Amino acid sequence: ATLFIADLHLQTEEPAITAGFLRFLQGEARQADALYILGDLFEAWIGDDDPNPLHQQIASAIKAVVDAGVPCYFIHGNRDFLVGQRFARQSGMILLAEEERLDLYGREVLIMHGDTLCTDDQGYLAFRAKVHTPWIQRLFLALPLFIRHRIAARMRADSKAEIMDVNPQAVVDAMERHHVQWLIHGHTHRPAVHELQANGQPAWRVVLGAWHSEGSMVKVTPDDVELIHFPFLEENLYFHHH
Ligand SMILES: CN(c1ccccc1C(=O)N1CCc2cc(S(=O)(=O)N3CCN(c4cc(C(F)(F)F)cc(Cl)n4)CC3)ccc21)S(C)(=O)=O
Ligand SMILES: [Mn+2]
Ligand SMILES: [Mn+2]
Repeated sequence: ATLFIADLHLQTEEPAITAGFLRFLQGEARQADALYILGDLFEAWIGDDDPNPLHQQIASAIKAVVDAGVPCYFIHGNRDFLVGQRFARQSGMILLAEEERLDLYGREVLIMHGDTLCTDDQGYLAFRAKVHTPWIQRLFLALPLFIRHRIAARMRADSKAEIMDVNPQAVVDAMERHHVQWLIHGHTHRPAVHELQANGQPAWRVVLGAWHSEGSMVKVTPDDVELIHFPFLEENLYFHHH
């Protein structure tokens, strides 16, 4: 089976999500043919030179899955678009493009974070265009770490002071551009399986969940497609009247 996750939004103030992700990497992921992380692995990223210990702890844990023989792949989210090749090397992950077409047991599947499908959020798309401009990334990454941390903290506060869903036509256009009947994405935090029509045939759009209270993954096998919700930790059973 091939596994997909997204929207973990890891951060040091949420240690329970980190613990659930480490348990996932130590168990379930080790049996996978491959693991794909479709963006928003981290709540924020200001560059690969950041000494945040959470970054090394996560890199080591992913690298152990890779060393155990499970290739791991990453598509950027809107939160963590600055993840680069230094972190790819540290973690053993392979960085992928904004859109990729995969062969999953004979089934053609498009994968992306999903924010580029949210063409009705013009203000998000304006932000995205700015922070994906190469000279703007190069300028930001040149700034001292402590300045970058101050900028990011301020920008997060400003944003906090509701993620828009995908545009249906943008979904059809992406699935027809790639001539696929299957699409897996995250970003909208609305886990679902949607049936639509693309390329003159039934088509499906599978959406991952955010890791709020529990984890979410999509498991693709040669036989089926599974959207799975599971607890972060091993909830031990323990023991009413008639
Ligand atoms: C869907 N969302 C959004 C909706 C509408 C608009 C935006 C978002 C969104 O995605 N936002 C907004 C807040 C924010 C902070 C981070 S960050 O903290 O990781 N970090 C990244 C690197 N970064 C700079 C800064 C600059 C410069 F200074 F030049 F401006 C350039 C460069 Cl190249 N990177 C500093 C901030 C990442 C993403 C987001 S929402 C609700 O927020 O989830
Ligand atoms: Mn997200
Ligand atoms: Mn997102």
